Amino acid sequence: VNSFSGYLKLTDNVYIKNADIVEEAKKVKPTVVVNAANVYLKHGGGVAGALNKATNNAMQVESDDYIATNGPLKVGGSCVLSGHNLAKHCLHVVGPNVNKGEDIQLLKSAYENFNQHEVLLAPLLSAGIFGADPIHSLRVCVDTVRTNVYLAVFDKNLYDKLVSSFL
Ligand SMILES: O=C1COc2cc(C(=O)N[C@H]3c4cccc(O)c4C[C@H]3C(=O)O)ccc2N1
Repeated sequence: VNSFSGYLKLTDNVYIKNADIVEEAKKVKPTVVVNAANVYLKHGGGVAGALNKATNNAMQVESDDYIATNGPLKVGGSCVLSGHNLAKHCLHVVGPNVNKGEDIQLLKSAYENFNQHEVLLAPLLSAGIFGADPIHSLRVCVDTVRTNVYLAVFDKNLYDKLVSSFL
C-alpha cells in the first residue's frame, strides 16, 4: 500500500490521474518524481520548468553542476539527482523531443529507465511541448514499464481522451 490518491488503475502496474505533477509531488513526497528533462538539464518549460520553479531554482543549480562534471545526457537516458522539496529523488529522463527532430523510437528506451525504481510519480514522456502523440506515449509506457508508475496528466481534456481511448 502507498499514499497516491484517486489514480485510475489502467493495468497491473500503471495508474493515471488528471493532476499537476508539482502538486502531487508536494502532497505525496514520493521516493521518485520523474522530470521530463532535456540532455542539457535546462529546465525551462513544461514539467521541467514547473518542477524547477517549485524548487526555487535549486533543481537548476544542482543540474548545472551535474552537467559541468558529466556532460550532457543521451536522448533516451536519465540521471538520478535530488528531489529537493518535492521528492526524495528526481529521475531526470530525456524522452525524444519531436519538435527538435529527434527519433520517436527512442521513447521506449526512455521509459526503460523507470524500471530501475520500484515506484514513481511521473509524466507521460515525449508528450506536451515534446511533440509526440500522448496516446502513443501512454501505450509505450504500459508496454515498457514493469514497476509501479503513477502518471499525473496536467491537461484535463487530454486526460479524458487518454482514458477513453485506452486499450
Ligand atoms: O504549475 C504548473 C504549470 O506548468 C506545468 C506544465 C506541465 C506540462 O507541460 N505537462 C505536459 C508536458 C510538457 C512537456 C513534457 C511532458 O512530458 C509533458 C506532459 C504533459 C502533461 O502532463 O499534460 C505540467 C505541470 C505544470 N505545472
